[PDB]
Amino acid sequence: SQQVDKIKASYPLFLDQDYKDMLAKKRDGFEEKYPQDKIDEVFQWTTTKEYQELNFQREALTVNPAKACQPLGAVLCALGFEKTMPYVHGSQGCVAYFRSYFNRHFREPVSCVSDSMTEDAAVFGGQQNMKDGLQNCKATYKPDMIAVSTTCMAEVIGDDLNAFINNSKKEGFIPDEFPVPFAHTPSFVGSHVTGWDNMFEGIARYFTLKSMDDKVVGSNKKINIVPGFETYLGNFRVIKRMLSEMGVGYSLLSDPEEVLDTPADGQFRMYAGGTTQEEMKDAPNALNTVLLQPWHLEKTKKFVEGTWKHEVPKLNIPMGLDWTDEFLMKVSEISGQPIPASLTKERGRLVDMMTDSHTWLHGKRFALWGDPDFVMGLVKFLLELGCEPVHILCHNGNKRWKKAVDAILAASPYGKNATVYIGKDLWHLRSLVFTDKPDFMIGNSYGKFIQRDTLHKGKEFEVPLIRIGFPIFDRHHLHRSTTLGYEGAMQILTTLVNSILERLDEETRGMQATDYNHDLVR
Amino acid sequence: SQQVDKIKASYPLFLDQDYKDMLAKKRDGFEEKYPQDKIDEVFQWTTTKEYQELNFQREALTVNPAKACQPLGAVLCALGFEKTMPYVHGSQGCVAYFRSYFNRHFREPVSCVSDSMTEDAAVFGGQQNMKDGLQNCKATYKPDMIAVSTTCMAEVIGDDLNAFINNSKKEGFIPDEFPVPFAHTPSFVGSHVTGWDNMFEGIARYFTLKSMDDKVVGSNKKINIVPGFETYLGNFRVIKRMLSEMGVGYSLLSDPEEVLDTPADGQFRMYAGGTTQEEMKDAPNALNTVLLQPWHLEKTKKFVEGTWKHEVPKLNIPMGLDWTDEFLMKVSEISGQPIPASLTKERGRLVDMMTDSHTWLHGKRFALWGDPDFVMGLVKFLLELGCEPVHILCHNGNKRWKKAVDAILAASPYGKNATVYIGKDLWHLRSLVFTDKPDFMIGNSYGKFIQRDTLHKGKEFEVPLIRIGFPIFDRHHLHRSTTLGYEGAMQILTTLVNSILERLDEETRGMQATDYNHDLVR
Amino acid sequence: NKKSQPGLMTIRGCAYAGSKGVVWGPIKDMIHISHGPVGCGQYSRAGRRNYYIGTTGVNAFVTMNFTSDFQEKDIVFGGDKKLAKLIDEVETLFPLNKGISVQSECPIGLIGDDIESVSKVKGAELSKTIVPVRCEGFRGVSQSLGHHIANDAVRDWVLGKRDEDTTFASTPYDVAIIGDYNIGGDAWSSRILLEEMGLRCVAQWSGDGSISEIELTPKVKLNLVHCYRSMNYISRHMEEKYGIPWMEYNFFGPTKTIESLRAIAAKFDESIQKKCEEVIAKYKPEWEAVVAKYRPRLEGKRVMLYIGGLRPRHVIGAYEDLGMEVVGTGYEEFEEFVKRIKPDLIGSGIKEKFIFQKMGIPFREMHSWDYSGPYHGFDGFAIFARDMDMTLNNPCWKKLQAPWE
Amino acid sequence: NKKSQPGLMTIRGCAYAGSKGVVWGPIKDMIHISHGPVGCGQYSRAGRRNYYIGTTGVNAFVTMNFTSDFQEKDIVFGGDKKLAKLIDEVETLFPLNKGISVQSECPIGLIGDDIESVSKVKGAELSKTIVPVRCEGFRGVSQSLGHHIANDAVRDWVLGKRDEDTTFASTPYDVAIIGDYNIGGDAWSSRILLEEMGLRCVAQWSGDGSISEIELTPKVKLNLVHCYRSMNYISRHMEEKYGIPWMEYNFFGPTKTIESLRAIAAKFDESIQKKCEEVIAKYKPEWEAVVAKYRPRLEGKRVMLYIGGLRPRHVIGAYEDLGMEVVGTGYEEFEEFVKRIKPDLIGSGIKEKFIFQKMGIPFREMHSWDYSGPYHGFDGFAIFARDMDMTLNNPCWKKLQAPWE
Ligand code: CLF
Ligand code: CLF
Ligand SMILES: [Ca+2]
Ligand SMILES: [Ca+2]
Repeated sequence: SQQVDKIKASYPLFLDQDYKDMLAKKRDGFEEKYPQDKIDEVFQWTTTKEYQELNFQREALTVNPAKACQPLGAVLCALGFEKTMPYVHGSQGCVAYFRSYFNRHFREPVSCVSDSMTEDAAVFGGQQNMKDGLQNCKATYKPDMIAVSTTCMAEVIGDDLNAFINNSKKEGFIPDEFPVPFAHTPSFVGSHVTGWDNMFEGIARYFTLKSMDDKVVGSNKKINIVPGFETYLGNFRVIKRMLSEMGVGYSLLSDPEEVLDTPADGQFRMYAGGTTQEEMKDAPNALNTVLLQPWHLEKTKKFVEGTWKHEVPKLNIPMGLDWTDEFLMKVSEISGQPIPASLTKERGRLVDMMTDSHTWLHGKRFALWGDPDFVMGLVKFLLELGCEPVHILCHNGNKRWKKAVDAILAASPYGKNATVYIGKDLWHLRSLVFTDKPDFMIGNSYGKFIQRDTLHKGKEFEVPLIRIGFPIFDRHHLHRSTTLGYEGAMQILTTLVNSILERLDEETRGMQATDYNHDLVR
Repeated sequence: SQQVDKIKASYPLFLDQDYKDMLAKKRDGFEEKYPQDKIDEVFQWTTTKEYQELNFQREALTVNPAKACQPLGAVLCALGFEKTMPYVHGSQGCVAYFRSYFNRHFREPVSCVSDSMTEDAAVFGGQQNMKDGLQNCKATYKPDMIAVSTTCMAEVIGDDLNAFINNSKKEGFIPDEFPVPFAHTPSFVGSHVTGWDNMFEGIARYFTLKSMDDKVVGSNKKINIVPGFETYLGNFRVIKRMLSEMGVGYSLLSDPEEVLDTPADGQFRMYAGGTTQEEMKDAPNALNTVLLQPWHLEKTKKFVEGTWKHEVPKLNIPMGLDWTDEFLMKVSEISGQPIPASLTKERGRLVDMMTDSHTWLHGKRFALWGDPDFVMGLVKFLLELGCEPVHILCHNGNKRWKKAVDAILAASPYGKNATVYIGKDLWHLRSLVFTDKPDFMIGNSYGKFIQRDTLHKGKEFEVPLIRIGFPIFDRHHLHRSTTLGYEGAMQILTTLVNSILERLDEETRGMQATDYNHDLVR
Repeated sequence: NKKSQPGLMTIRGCAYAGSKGVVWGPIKDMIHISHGPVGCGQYSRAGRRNYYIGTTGVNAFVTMNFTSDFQEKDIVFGGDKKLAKLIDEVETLFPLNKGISVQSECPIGLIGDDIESVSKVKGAELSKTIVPVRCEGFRGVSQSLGHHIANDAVRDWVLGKRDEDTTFASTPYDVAIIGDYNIGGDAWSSRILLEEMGLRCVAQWSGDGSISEIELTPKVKLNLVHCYRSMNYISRHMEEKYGIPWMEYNFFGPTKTIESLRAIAAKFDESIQKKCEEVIAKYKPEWEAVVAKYRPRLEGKRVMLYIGGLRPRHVIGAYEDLGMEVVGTGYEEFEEFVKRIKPDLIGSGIKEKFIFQKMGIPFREMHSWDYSGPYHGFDGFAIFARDMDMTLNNPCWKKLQAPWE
Repeated sequence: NKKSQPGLMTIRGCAYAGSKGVVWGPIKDMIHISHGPVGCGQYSRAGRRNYYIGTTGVNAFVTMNFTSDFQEKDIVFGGDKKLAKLIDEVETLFPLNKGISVQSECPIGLIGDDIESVSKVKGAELSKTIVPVRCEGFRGVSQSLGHHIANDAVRDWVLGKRDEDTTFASTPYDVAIIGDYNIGGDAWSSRILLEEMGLRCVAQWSGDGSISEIELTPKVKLNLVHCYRSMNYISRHMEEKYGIPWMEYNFFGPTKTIESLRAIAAKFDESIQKKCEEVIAKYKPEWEAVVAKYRPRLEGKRVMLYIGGLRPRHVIGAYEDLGMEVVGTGYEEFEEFVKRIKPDLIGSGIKEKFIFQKMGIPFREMHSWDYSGPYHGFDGFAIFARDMDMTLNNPCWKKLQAPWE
């Protein structure tokens, strides 16, 4: 039933006694459900040491992974170039999901096409679809470039993207000079970040490979910036803002900030900003090239060093105090531009905030997960603040990456109790937060389920989640945040301190019970 | 007792059985406490209609006010000018409190002196203290200007600030040309915003009054900006950033952004940035003057219009979409500079966010309080979002201001259930949130006590608090936020939506109870 | 036929999305395994809002994502030995599950693995129901084929599990709700009415579905079908092998709800028809107050659906009760079409609300799908009515143009 | 004498801060009225952390701010009729209060109003204890005078309320903790020890204070004084009118706690001295583990306190137990002084941590004051030890200099 004056949605609607009884009948009479005592029994069992040991001995089963598939990364890279149309060679299903997955995180339209290869292409290859597909997409959406990648179906039957694309220019389905760079993005290899890697490299070669004799290291006097898989619009902005503040000329290779944040005024803009073709062709003439997220820009590294002859610096992602220092000092050394007074003041305001908040951050235990660079950067930062990383997890990580993180933990007295895990999923993580309880979790929306699980065990076992990473579906506009540089370090520090504080407030709100510690001033 | 491995602070320390029993003894045997049943009885009574009617019939008693005293405002204004030292003529106690109140909100050192008038000055006036005081402060802190205000003690015995200050230059305690502007800041009149008003005006006269024949409206081709009592550093920055984006020359009269956010590098800087004396002397040569917060810049208005001959535009504080539109259009009309493409895009991104979040914001009932301009600006905004302001309260408000707000509520179909109250305190507000429950509260830290009160009544009656305003003591770094313009509208919208969302998450976290609505995507 | 050509944008799903996403995924006490690479399952993880009641990770597993997460090795050597191994891990880590289904992702069909045998052999071994589904994404040109494949799997491995069992105590009023995905709670919001009317809903599957309920479906007297497009297949079959009739039902708005409630009762005696009247009487004032409140603020507004012609062949439901003008897509662009027709909101078709939003047009359809709900039943009408008003009348749509051009 | 001259910075408080802020404010079941303009009470509202147990706004009112909020009219015509009126409003809106005190703000003394008469007359009328306090802020040159004035008020209007009452059932172990503000819970953390030792704390006032407990203070055998500076006055007086002795006690660190516990027991028989030993035995390992954990990370660190000379006349307490070097301020600047001495943290004196922070120097003293606590008792030592380590060793202090000069 409903009172028009105060209407109720599913929550709390279905809590009305009439729904409760109707559901008690459904269950008791037809679901043949296990006794509630058995359910609690098994639940209690899934929070123990014995279950953890068993849980970690999995070899075939993955439960609640923390990574997407390669082509997802490709699309995001492609989307960062001027008027280009991410094109994916393979099943339509994948694209439906890629766009839907970005729409939810960015809450914006995502351009991306498929050449819908069906059952027939499963035996005669997908040559034809590539032909018609390139033609109709070039006509319908009138792009200036089409970056091609592949779904896992195309990778299994093994279609040659190079030939297919040439046979298309051959029979004249699309102009000859029309840019059609490609990359094989095997979904059963690596993860979405590798995808961005293969896609970016595939685009760099197409515009640079055959024309390297006219290039000179230093010609345009700029510095190439390669972002990597970035889902925080504030990061593209913050880095451009600091380089521009030092007077350093630059070329951000792949900049989706514009299409992923188009204004709302009645007009739908399919294309917006991005890296122009010219900037790409002229990329070799740069002083050097910096890779914001090295751990997943390796293939790109090899090509930038063995073809453009750039002494790519060994820099960690510019997150936190120290790594932003290094990134800044190395950019000053490569362009000759000194660090302006403003950036020195900004560094000081971050240090100011760190000292204003250190008494609440010190000794707080955190569990975290996400992508390789993001995770280590966040680990470095948590350590600078005196916090205790405890469970560091990176599903799409490797053994070299893990040693790098283990070292960073040894270089500090705050990494004693930490442990890095790779190739582990969120079900593994779920056990850890039960057996060795942290104070908070830092990760994406998928961690909300681990919080609900821990809370079911009891209020004192609940592990609150601080949303940082990708993707974030249950909160709006957090994708405009910034995690890089001093600006992003300040934003992360603020989120952490105020989370500690809100949680404290919550536990001390009970009247004449725990409120004796409900201080006005904190 | 304590385990060194996991030490406990007051919370949860005092929850241990040993402390609980020790406290049960203290109470039962010596406090002669009222029976718990009586206490619950009275509490239940303070949440009813009958108690509200009685509560609103108060004439002599003020409980939990939402306003500070005049000199508090003066100091904040004074602090915004280059190398000047806020000086307060009166008791030392007040200054101890002024500095402490700003330290807590800004978490920064606050410069401010007193001439500690004791019992003897209570009968022979405070003439002498003014003499020695001005000399030692001019010597010890070597300022370039000393803005004087008064505590209520000095106002009661009635000391003449003008004479006292002249007799000081007379006997030669301080140079003759040394700037010593003043203002009477009666604590028993108005509130802290009026204080800022009297102080700013008193400084404008000192540098302008006697030298108006050399001025010409248009000479420097700039636009004077008068902020008003602003406690969000992001507001001084956002406005300077937009004017500079339109190519409009300006002079922000009173800019404490610099001293209230000094870098941390081992050196304590007492003075930083601020409005130079030159900018003040040349203020009359401006095209016009805009008052960011009119409702409390009336005295300043009279002087700017009857001495500088500026046709001060009638603009509301630039908060929300529309009022930022008007502020922007009027600034374009006064300087001739058109609105740049960037500002039009930023306006579009705000509209984008509004449409991305409107389904969660629509129909949400809010109770709010704070200063006059801030409140109406926030009311205007809540309405643009489709929200229902319900209890609008402004302790330091007036009848004209209330009609202005009542009109704004009539100009929208969302102000039907709203009611504006003036001269009412937070104890009054407490009743309202019980008898006519809103979904959330928007106000300062002092509202945390109303939330604890409502929660004691039951989880379903709890009214969560969204911290926006001044002061904010129980959260760190929120003073760097921005509430003005498109930037601040975006930040406010984000805080509101994610609060609705976090609260929803919290209510739907119960396993096999309410979690059927614990959606990943929202 | 649908000439949906390559190189064009479309939020059209695959056979996997239709099989794992709508037909099997909702079944709460079963563990569904995305067999193949990590992507498909992650993107679909808790994507649709099929509400259910349970203890996730212990006895219900809807919002979880179990996957075989295929590496290069598995593609080359086949994932058969892997499938057998993970099924054993599921059995020890999730003992309280009542069955496992294997949703095939694209690679499974191509590298020619045989999940059927693993199902039969492991199923026999563990005495469990393991359902292999050949819903490889490239099959067919839409989710539609997935639905058909997902239905046959239900038929061949679950539906007839108790064809030789008679311990079931039936009544003359046993009914089964098939094809309701309980989006936002639509099925619960419907099931309430049908039982206040004297009927006994023995089977409600997919949404808040139970494996057990699927097996009892054949023991009913009538089959109520919400979404025919995806469950008609299994509906026609249950009528031949069991002689159980079936009918459509729609509780979108008070008109359709009363209509369909009347029609359902008719298939039964007169006492149900009388109860059906007591039910309609009981909710009469409730929806009238709803129309009294919102009709004024929604009257004259034109909602465009994806139907042929300029107006529906009949009553859509709730839109009409609120005095709204329902238009069609004509008899054949589509982007400019809408700009020239300038509706007040798009009610369905050619998905992706974000494109339309940029164009200043609301996009909230027949089902919850994303945020509110339920939208069906009498209680659902009020919810639908409120949301319609907030979307249509929200001031955000009237700010697209900056006041300085 | 203190030549604290005008025109200089100092976070020195007034008589009001000392009377309302430390002596009366903590009393939980009383309603304290800031008589005067709105400022003083707002700035002091829940400023100090005197922990207590109660139901705020119903039977406890510590964190609330009741004020007469003086307008121009009141200053000119006197706030006497107003005082009488608000006292009546308090009685109906807060029926469960056990008394009212009137803390005078600067204006009250100047415009010559007489709150004493209102107190006597309203007090007689409502049969309540109304305490007028002439703590106008301009009086004296510090909080000190406020303390003295606040103590006399306690003496003259509360302390002797039951001098002719004998229904009180005393024991030979009745003790009273006077002057403990229960900051962060210091008094509870102390009261626990004193009772595990056989004593019965009948009166604990100011912190978590009760009006009732104040009136029983004279019925005790010994008076334990934590803060002599603010409560010595009333201590000396209770010894003459009642012959009750008093002593100081300090539970800052294990050394002082054991010391003071021994000394307290000595004032009593031998059974208490034995219990005192069972208590010290019980906590021995607990503080040893604390010293075992932190002494290594705090050893050699120099904390500077505001004492004459280069080293304290004796043991400060906890700092020494943790192997820290306590220095003094010499025999007489102060800003440069610290730069040239470069301590590791300022332990006390010349308040305002924010100035020192800018100078790269920690500022966390003997009492909680701002965030943690308790810091007294055995349980308090661990808390103090942990905070010391986090502040001293936090990496933020080692980042003041940018790596590029
Ligand atoms: S069409 Fe359908 S969604 Fe596409 S894959 Fe095929 S079953 Fe699945 Fe999966 S992993 Fe990624 S998203 Fe694809 S490229 Fe392969
Ligand atoms: S010294 Fe002490 S704190 Fe100063 S006033 Fe006097 S009792 Fe109070 Fe109060 S209202 Fe404001 S803060 Fe003052 S100027 Fe008057
Ligand atoms: Ca958007
Ligand atoms: Ca600071």
